[PDB]
Amino acid sequence: GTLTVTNLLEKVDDKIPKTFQNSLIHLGLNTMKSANICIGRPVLLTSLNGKQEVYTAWPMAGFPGGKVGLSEMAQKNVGVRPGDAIQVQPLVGAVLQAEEMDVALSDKDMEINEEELTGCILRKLDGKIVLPGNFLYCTFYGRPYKLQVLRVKGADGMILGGAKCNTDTFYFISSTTRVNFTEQFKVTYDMI
Amino acid sequence: SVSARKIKDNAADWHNLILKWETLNDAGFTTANNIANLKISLLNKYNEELEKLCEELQATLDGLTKIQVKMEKLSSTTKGICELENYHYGEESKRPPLFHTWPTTHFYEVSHKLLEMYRKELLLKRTVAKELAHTGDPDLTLSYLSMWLHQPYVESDSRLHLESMLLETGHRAL
Amino acid sequence: DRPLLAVQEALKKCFPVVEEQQGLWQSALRDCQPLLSSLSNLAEQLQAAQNLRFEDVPALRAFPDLKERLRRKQLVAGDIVLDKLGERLAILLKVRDMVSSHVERVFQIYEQHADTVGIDAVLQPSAVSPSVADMLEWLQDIERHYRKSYLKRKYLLSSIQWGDLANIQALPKAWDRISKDEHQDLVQDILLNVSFFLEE
Repeated sequence: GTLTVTNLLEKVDDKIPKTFQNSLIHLGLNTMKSANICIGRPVLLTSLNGKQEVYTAWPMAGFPGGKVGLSEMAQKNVGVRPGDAIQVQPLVGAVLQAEEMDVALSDKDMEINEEELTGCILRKLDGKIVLPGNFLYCTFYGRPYKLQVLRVKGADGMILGGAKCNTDTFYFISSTTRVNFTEQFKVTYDMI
Repeated sequence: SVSARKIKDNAADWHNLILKWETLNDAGFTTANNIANLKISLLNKYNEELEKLCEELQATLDGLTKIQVKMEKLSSTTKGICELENYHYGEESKRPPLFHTWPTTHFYEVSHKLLEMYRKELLLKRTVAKELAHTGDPDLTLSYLSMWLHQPYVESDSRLHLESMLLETGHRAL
Repeated sequence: DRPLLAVQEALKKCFPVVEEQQGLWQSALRDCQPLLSSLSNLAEQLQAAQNLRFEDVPALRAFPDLKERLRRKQLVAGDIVLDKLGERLAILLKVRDMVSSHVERVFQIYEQHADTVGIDAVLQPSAVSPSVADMLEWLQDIERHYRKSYLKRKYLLSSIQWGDLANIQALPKAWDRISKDEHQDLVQDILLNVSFFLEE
């Protein structure tokens, strides 16, 4: 689980969508056979800089042992070079959906309207387990896009702003999650 | 070699049933588009060829009902073999997996959510075949044909889930 | 007679580059047509979905969240078609940049040697060959035609938005209007004029 980081393989086969190529890391068989990591479930990765990122594994062969294969966009999101170390743990805690997520953005993209941005963010990022301090990606109409994730709200009522354990409850982006954004006549019975 | 062979049969029968669902859905869409073109040629300007086209749409729905019956009995025998292993191995037991990693309750939840999605989609297709031949508003005709084509109760990521069993059985090469 | 042979062998290098990039351009536009027909069909279906109400139609009250699921499947099919159109636009931009760099190479090597070779040698046609001035004018016209066509198609593909659907239904007439508006056979006639100079 403490194997060194290398880049993704050049031999890329076609997966089921075009969308889920970003969150699909690459591994060899003895890593899941040794470190007791189930397949088809998200795993949590801790770097040396204190950043935690959660992704989905896919076990093709033709892979060198003793290494973890990550994409270069995930390496730029974590902030590590090929040759660094990382900690891999399976998620043993229970996960469920969320209710509120707020978006931090710079000034130069305030001209995009909020509703179709919210719809495209919810449609492109579905089933993605979110954490604060991470830079998500989506291709708005062929143009790339970057955004920052602040605090989350839970279904049980607990408030996250820390949660570095695999037993901890994490939250995934689905539909019916409301998104906050950061940087008449009236005739009442009074006024008759 | 007994329960694992049932997983070998179950994943392949899952993939074969998805392929016959796609073939029957293409036949149904061609018959429904011909029905709507005959109805708009009727109204812009009989019962024998309209009754014949409705009857082959009914034969397509009967084939989809047979596929759903085989889906329900496959999920029922998967539930039975998971409960058989849970009764046989006892409560307090750390079971090694039959393949490298996965336990069998994950196969039960995968079969349960696939069964729920295709069971809702079949009911929507029965309502479309009920109401297609009588309506007159053309926006609602385009909406009914789009509900046949785009299948809004079948989600995309469940295909990723089917391929998870294809890396738990081994029909695809690792 | 070294600088005139330098200019002539630069032009001999420059023309079969333009033949390969014209073949790439034609294959990209031939791919671009039926995806626009697919977008027109999907915009028609989405306007027919948004036109009516699902709360008053009989035998649809048992399904209480149908419109969002149907709209989600139509929108993800539209995003696939837009990603394929972006790949075709990347092919067109690579063609434009490589053709313009080779044309500026030809004008650079002409501007270096221009004082030793006079106006009289450039202005002289022959029985197999057109003059050097005609070929430089034709290459400049090829570069301007490629840049204008790329920038018009880029602005047309940047005006696609899901809030308005009439311009999405009127996209393929404007895409045919771009090909109808320009000069009809420009690259083929220039290459047919200079082929007797090239195969000598």
